[PDB]
Amino acid sequence: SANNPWTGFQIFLSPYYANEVAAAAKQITDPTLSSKAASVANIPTFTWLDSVAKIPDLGTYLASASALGKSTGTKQLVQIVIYDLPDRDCAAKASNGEFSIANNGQANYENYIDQIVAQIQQFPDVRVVAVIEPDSLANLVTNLNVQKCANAKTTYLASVNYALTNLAKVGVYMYMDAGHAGWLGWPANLSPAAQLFTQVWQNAGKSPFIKGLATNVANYNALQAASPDPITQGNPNYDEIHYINALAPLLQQAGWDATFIVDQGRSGVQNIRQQWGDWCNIKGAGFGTRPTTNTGSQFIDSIVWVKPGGECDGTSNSSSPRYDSTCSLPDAAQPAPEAGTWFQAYFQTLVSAANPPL
Repeated sequence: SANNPWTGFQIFLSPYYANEVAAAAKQITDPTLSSKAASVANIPTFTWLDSVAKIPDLGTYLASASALGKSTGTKQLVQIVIYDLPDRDCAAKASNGEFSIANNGQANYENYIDQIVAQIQQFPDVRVVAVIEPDSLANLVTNLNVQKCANAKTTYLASVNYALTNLAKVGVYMYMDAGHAGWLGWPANLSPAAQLFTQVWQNAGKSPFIKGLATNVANYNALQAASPDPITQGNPNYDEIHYINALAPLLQQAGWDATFIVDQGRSGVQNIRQQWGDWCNIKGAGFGTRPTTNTGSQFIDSIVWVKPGGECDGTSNSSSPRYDSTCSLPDAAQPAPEAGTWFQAYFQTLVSAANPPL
């Protein structure tokens, strides 16, 4: 499109991920690898607003970015993930979301959005890009047979709508999560997905700030695969570029010339999964293509690092109340700590296996 949110801006580098990386690099014993690990702190990532407790961090990042831009003559851009739906991750065996539909989820989520908007409103000289609710709308395409998802459908739609509608009022550039090629990229899922995303875009007023869709968030697919990963058998859309090339025209026909961003933060190593759906701490993952607007596709505004590699996807401990058995599969690195906490051994391999090399 004409307006790529990133062009002409300096991305704000998460100091938190930076602090996680710095603490991680000092523990890596090979000197060459330690220095490569430390440099990961210079690679832009998304900040996950996975709870209300993270909202003051957003405020600090906006204010810090504003000052850094004035100190360097740059216009700054802060990258966030909106990730706090009631009954979050409805098809998972476990979720870490603090809100539940049964306990005023809709009002509580609205208040979470209101608090985020109230921060963003105070810093109009900083640009914000938001990924909207990973692991949400995609479930409403393929997983309505999951009763928790069927029962969450109206809440997911209403809450995502509230986020889009109100973040647009403060000029946030938004990409709704749209799964990945092995989820919504199956040819038969493309039209149901397009119908859902376009209804969501319509309900939120077709705001020009709703730029399009984010794919491969927290996943491991190639953007452009040299050859299909065996997990993809049966799906001609075996990588993200095939998925995006197929989905984009369906959105265009609806009047939404949507563009895309693609997570590649853990995509450096292909052919590491037993089954395509295995998502938790996949063993042997490497850091992938660094964020760039040089994407190779008319439809793609940026390659991004949405999930911050090194932060765990979930515990392998079956005694945890947050345990999802996906995190104990033969292709999941174990033992693994609780979701979001630092997984040092996993980070060190992400560095060692980075492709392109760091």
